Amino acid sequence: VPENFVPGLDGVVAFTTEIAEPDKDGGALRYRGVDIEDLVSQRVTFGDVWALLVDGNFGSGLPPAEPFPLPIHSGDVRVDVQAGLAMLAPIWGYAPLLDIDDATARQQLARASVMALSYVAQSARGIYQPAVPQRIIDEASTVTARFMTRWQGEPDPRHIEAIDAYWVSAAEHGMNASTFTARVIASTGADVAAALSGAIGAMSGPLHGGAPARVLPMLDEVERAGDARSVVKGILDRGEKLMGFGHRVYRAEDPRARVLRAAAERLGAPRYEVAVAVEQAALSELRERRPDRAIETNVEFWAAVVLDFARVPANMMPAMFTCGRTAGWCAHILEQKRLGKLVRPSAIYVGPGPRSPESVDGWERVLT
Amino acid sequence: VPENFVPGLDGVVAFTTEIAEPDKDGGALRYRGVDIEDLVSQRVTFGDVWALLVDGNFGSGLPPAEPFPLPIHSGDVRVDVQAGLAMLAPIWGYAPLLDIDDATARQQLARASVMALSYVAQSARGIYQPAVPQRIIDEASTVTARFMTRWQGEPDPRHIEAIDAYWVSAAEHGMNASTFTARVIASTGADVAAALSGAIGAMSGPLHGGAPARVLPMLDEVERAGDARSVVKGILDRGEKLMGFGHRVYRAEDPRARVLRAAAERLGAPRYEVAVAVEQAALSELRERRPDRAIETNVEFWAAVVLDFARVPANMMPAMFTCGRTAGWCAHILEQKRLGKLVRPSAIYVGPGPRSPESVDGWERVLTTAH
Repeated sequence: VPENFVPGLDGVVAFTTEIAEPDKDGGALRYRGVDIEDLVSQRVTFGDVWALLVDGNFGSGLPPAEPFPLPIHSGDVRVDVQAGLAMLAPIWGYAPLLDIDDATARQQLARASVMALSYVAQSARGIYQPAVPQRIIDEASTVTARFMTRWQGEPDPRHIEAIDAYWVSAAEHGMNASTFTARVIASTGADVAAALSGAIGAMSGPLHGGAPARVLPMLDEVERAGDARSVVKGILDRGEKLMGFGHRVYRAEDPRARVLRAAAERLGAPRYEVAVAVEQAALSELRERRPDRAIETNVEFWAAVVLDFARVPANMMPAMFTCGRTAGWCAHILEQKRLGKLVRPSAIYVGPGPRSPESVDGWERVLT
Repeated sequence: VPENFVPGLDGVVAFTTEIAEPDKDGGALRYRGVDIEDLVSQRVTFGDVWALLVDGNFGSGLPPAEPFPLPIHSGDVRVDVQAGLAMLAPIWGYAPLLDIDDATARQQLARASVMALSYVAQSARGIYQPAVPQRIIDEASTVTARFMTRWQGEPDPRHIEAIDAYWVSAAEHGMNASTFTARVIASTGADVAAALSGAIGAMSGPLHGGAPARVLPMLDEVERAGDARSVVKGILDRGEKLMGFGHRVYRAEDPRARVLRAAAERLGAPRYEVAVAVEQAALSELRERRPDRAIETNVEFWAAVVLDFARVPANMMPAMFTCGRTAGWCAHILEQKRLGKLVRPSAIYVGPGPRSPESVDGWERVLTTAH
């Protein structure tokens, strides 16, 4: 037993990556050395950012999704895509990562990744309404535009811009619980379909983080009252928790939160005026009751505003975060494939010592 | 900014566990301090050993499976159960692990674990054959007996004992890759359905280990030829590698392999004599060619013989190992829930430095909109 053993691999370095660098001490996020704020400002679509993270160079984009309607209908969009991806291996003949070269692995990843987006659009649209015809979908020119058309039918072009802004900013942010899970499964040599399915499972956790905040009810109280300061004061005074704000992640303002806020004003989001007022009031009050800590806006606050601007429901937002994070997942799965090392930590036994089966409680309730 | 880095968390202590002790130096395996070789010797069914690992005591064994026919037919038995388990949460209303007490999580794990057995039995039986009536299944007593009845229709009692031997010996063997995957997903607060589904995905990997070895073609040849030593010699000479024999896992013979060989002989498996003959020939020839290495019989070798004796096909064997490991997964998922600590390591960036998009190879091929 190591003294002062810290569980959870907290701070332990497991991997070395060339994919992306969250420079928290410098307040910037770079994909293969390219700042995400440059990518969004020059309007690089999510399809190409997927290539940059996975391949390392601008080039072979994310292929158009192929006609394959969703076979899973559970009412939970996370469950539908997680179970749907796992079933792609037998039908598409996905060999284990141990038996394929890097070129095949990438194409399998690109095929399954864009198929995951198609599932989420179908699940969001629901089964109580006919699907969008393929001829209509083919009129779209980008992967993000295809997702909006498959889901909404006649999407607003501004909403398509907002989804690209969100998906690029959420594509890859270092070692997560989900990204770690994807690499652990891939380290076992399993096919890419199972690795992506497991990553979605870890993504569904409340403690994983990065999921858009439940701030829409808060943005309605300010809409009714018309005074952001009083609503923020009330929640704190009444003993409730203020949502979308907390301790800083970067050294300062999160770059993703900055670009998402800039995306809201640039696209004329109706909630933008209220959202800024809530943000100013929430920070003035929170920094006043504890002026010694550093308190900055959570990226999840502006993620909720931008997704809501694109008609994304509250129960669909976690799927949207999963859709963008497929870029980081596939890149890390491919990098883990080249590493060729299995992840196998160790545990230290602190349980009971040797004992006969009869000495254990409840032995008389066992037969044979 | 690295050091003499050893990637892969090799030997790094991540958790402390009270569940089971893989005593590799001592050459024994113990569930909650109870030797597996004592559990099998007294014929404790898989349901009670599931209770021992999760609970810590032999009370409140594994409940009977409820009628719920498999909705997933993909052609891969692993895929059917991995996708089927994940679909259980919306219909059964499983809340996330963060929002339930320990008593509920134990019940949800037991309900889903026995359902995973039901899926594997149904998927193995196949869609080209009417399902076994529930009243026929109800005539069984143990959980293992129900699994064989739901699959085979009229199972042989010896085959049922062969599975209780295998499932107990493969229920828990420490912090393997799949158990680690289950604990990581559970630490995020996700519901037990997703944690079990993720564990099966990591199980499917060829490098996870424990998947029963493909020794059946080799055991077929020795039966035809009758010269076990020659067949072993022939396989090595022409560049192939023998199946089920490699580097040692423990200091010496694996007790899991020992009890499986003992079970194969106790139940009169038709392949036992041919398997012992091959094992003796394999060890003799392998240790002569590499005297400086410790070669031991893999547990996968005798696992394949025992599963084959119980009429388990080759492509069903990886699913059978998944069925047994649900005991260890559920115990570790429950232990992780009480720990209440997210698992998140870190990484060191060694990639390219800051650069503009125009300086990236292939920028000329990115189409961008601009109003």
